[PDB]
Amino acid sequence: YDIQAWKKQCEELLNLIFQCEDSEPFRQPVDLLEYPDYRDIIDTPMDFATVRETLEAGNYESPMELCKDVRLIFSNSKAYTPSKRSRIYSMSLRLSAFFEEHISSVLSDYKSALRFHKR
Ligand SMILES: O=C(O)c1scc2c1OCCO2
Repeated sequence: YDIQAWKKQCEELLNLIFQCEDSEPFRQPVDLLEYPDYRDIIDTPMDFATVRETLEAGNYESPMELCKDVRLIFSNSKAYTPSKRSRIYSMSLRLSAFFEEHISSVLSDYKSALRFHKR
């Protein structure tokens, strides 16, 4: 029932993601010199360093907000990919499964703790 526990749990999950080779294309903002049409397809770029910095700045109020930004990294990869068999998109799918598998309990514990607070 710790309402604040999600933050360190998300920090640790981000550390695991950064160690994962599958996160390499997503660690920093997509290089617009390497992909000049990126902003023609993608309205809101997102990457893991931006997620970590937002968390560390105290700019997420809940793990659901962090989850929305991480999911945006994956949906941007899906929208930008020229193929569902592309290398970078395939890395995003594996990383998304890993993230969803690990974020589930963080969200559940947070929601449980908030419900206990409001009881
Ligand atoms: O070049 C590709 O196949 C892909 S698939 C997703 C991407 C990307 O390149 C830039 C980052 O997002």
